[PDB]
Amino acid sequence: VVNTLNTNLEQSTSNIKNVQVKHLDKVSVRDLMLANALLVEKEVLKALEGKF
Amino acid sequence: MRIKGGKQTRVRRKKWLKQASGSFGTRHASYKVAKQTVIQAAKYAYRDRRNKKRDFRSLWILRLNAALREQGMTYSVFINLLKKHNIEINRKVLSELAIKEPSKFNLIVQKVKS
Amino acid sequence: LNQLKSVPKARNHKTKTLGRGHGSGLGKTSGRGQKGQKARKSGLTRPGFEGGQTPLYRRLPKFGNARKGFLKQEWVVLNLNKIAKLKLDKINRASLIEKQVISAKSQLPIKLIGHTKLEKPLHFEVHKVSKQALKAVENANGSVKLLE
Amino acid sequence: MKVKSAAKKRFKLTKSGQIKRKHAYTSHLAPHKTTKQKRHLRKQGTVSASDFKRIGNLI
RNA sequence: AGUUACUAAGGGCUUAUGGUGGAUGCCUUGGCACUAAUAGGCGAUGAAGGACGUGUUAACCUGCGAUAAGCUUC
RNA sequence: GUGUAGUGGCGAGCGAAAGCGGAACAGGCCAAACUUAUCAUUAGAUAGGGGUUGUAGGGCUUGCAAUGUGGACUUGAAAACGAUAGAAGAAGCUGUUGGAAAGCAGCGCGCAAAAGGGUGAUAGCCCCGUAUUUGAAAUUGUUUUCAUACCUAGCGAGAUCCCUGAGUAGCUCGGAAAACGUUAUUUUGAGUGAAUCUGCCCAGACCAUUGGGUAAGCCUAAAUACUAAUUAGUGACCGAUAGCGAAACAGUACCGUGAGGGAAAGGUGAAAAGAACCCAGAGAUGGGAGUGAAAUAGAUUCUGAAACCAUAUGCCUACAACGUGUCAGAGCACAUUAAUGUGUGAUGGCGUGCGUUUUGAAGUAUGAGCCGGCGAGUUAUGAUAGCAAGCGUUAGUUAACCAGGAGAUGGGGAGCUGUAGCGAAAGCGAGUUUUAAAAGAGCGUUUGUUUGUUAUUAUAGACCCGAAACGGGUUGAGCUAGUC
RNA sequence: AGGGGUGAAAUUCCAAUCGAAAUCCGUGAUAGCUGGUUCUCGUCGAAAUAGCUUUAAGGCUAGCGUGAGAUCACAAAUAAG
RNA sequence: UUGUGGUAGACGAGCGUUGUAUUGGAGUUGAAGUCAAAGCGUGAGCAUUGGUGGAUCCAAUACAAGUGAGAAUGCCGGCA
RNA sequence: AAAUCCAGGUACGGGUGAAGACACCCGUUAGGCGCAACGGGACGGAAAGACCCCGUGAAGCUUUACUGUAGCUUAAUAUUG
Repeated sequence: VVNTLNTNLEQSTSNIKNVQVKHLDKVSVRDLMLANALLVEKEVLKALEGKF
Repeated sequence: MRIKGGKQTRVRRKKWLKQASGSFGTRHASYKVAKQTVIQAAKYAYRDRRNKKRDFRSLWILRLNAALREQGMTYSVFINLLKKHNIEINRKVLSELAIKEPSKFNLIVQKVKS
Repeated sequence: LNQLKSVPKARNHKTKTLGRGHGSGLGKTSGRGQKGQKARKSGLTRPGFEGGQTPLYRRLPKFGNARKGFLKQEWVVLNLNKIAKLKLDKINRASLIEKQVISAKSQLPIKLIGHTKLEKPLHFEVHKVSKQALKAVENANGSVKLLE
Repeated sequence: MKVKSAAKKRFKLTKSGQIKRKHAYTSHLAPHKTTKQKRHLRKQGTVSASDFKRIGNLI
């Protein structure tokens, strides 16, 4: 879960089916609970606070 | 998506065919005739599961009355002696088996005369 | 949860499939009986069609319209009952476009209405009022200006 | 689905679920009746529960 | 009177085998529906569509057209 | 907006125009006063300029202010994006099973490519290819830039001097689009027939008043509907009685003179290694042998179920009146989804098929030869009711559309439901209508909304199969009849 | 050449069928009437009555089922007086 | 305690089929199918093994249906 | 080679019953299986019936049945004094 979509994650992680990357405004509940493991950048942790 | 009914039809038809065996002519090949035969046989067995006990009770009465007449006492008198006094809980079938073991039903006979 | 045990709180009803079951489940042709128009295809007679007798809507007179081609010169009403429970004062159009009570892209005349004593001082601006509303707003020392 | 105009003209709805109507024989050729009939048929009227169910799904 | 060796011309039941008949299951050189674009006509310099013909390779299909399963340029 | 205003044997049924939210958003050009040339300028005709309209404007005569800006627009060049062939493009061994390893186990490695496909069984590294980087002689499409063009320009002062679209509109009788079944509006088959803008009509008859735009000439991209075709891809679509009728040498064979109708028929194997050769028979052929992991892999070519036809193990029947079985039951044969065993059933007890429609069916009521396959209650929109959830006490809520994996979701309050009703309406309002009467009576005396599913239902062929027919277009005189 | 032809004229023929040809389309034409409508166990369980009807094989409402809710002794049945 | 005859119907409770989304598992040590077998079931169904087969299926949870054949004087193919 | 065919191993009398029974009840009689003739039945085979009656069905024809219209006729009007 990245907020800037840097090329470090865009270029790579496109080959492994098990894991992938997604922006905050594109994720879904089904996708969220299909993971069983997640990593979130702290930068969005304030924004998600505001919108509930 | 078009859905076939392959296995289920075959399995149910084979099971219903297997449910009956020992029929005459082409009553065991066709599914339809087999189902008809199973239905008729099941209804007949349903009525038999009561008619057999009725007929067996009648046969037991007959075979008790045979020995009773041989001894010289009527069946009705014997049951009256069992019921009126000398209270005994003895099934009408059990007394028949006592006839195949001599001196037992004869003992009952010599007892009821008191 | 996870996508292997998701089940709601017992919300899965039963359907009426009218194509299977000669003597089991539902009937062989349910809700249709036998030997009838309701059972034949393209049936389902018209709701107003009673068949033989004159229809009910044709046996009674009609109510006309004294305003041909009009419903009414509609104006928005404002009841004194519910507004008091709403935390507002100095009521105008702009006040009523705040809490999503009146339209914000069109204008219609406003008429104050109702009868209920007020406990907070308010002032109203509408085109039409009522005598009971007048005394109710005068009790709480309220004021209303007749606006064209 | 399409509410019949023949039904929309002669039946006006009412709060809590009801309809209003005018009786028959009122505004037509009826000099052969008593004044009691004339002033009784003047008032508005309502339909039976069965007819209410019949009309409700149609409106 | 009767129990009763031998009986089956033939047939009946169960089981197993062989043939007939291609249901079922697998996949498929293909079908349909749309998405994204392009493109939305050809034609008197002879169209589309056809007939006829062209082989070391008959016959069929295909391509081609008295230069006939094709020729020339880049 | 809304299933609203209404329209209609005021039945069926039909159904807007406003406004708003949006997709995109450019307006220009002739004729008509005057004016220039040539038409013996009696020309009325051909051309020249100007003028293109109502916050009325143009024409006549004088004044400045500027070469402004736009194109829907003529031709050259440039730039970039591409398109029609492409190229380059990483990474593995050992062992077991097995005919075959690519599987399975041990240790590896690359990955912007663990999208796909084939390779002797189920390959990230065996191969093609996939990401990515990149390539064009010629034919071309697109936008941008410059110049070549074409056309294109603001504000005034006098003054009712002239001009602003003719069989033109209305009018009368009959016809058509408008939601209206012909009414304002528009059109026209037949007659009738003005105004010079100061005037003309419009606001569902009509006049007056009020306001609006100027009718009887022309052109115009933009959002929009479609897909035979090209290119790529996708599909909780078919997998060979299905799906295009045609997975194929199908619009073929065939049917009928024609128009037209019209099928069915794919699978050897890893690779033909397709059976050398021997035997029996004039021969197909079969049996051996041979190849192959396997001839139930043999060219009738994946598997071959059931009806069907025979064979065999065991048992039973030739004094027998039977919807053919059911429960006991003798002998015999055996020994088993290990079970108080099965198969056969000489005898006794009992005896009327299956769906259908019918008051009532074993029927002298019908439907079925059997087996196998296919083969009938859905969907779109709206309604009502039940079940369950979100949401909240001035609520709930999105439609289209924009943003994106031909994804939810965000943006989107337009509108709708309920928040006060009564009355036909004016109108009034916790009251309203009838009312002489606030009497009496009727209706009010606030008490929710979008959803998922289920049941019925309104329109669409609307559970399934089945007519004699109607209308529109085509093809038949070769048979026969008539005529030449 | 078909809401047509021909007819010494019988409703005769018009490609074996002619009281109006065949063929394609509207056309999944309509069908109150035929027939058929397939998984399975559980709970309850009716009618063939009245009225109306260009209605008599049909269609509605009521009576007569079923499911959910309400009615607490005033309610409805079973007894006697 | 009342009970548990029953069409059309009303209502409730469930199996099974194909595919999809996680979730594991099985599979050349022989899966699907198929036949046979003297099993498990309150029901559609579910199993275990043996011969044939040489490539994919099974389980626990929901989802979506061209979803479940005895008749239709039916249709196809084959055979009395 | 065929129509048909719920399968069937398919006797009779009396009575019976959806009203005339190969099967129902009661008695009777009859070895199993072919052959060749004969039609008694199995309301046999052949066609959802053309001595009907319902369909608020079709088709064709008829007249003082309705509404029309082709065509015929008369008038006004335009071409047109």
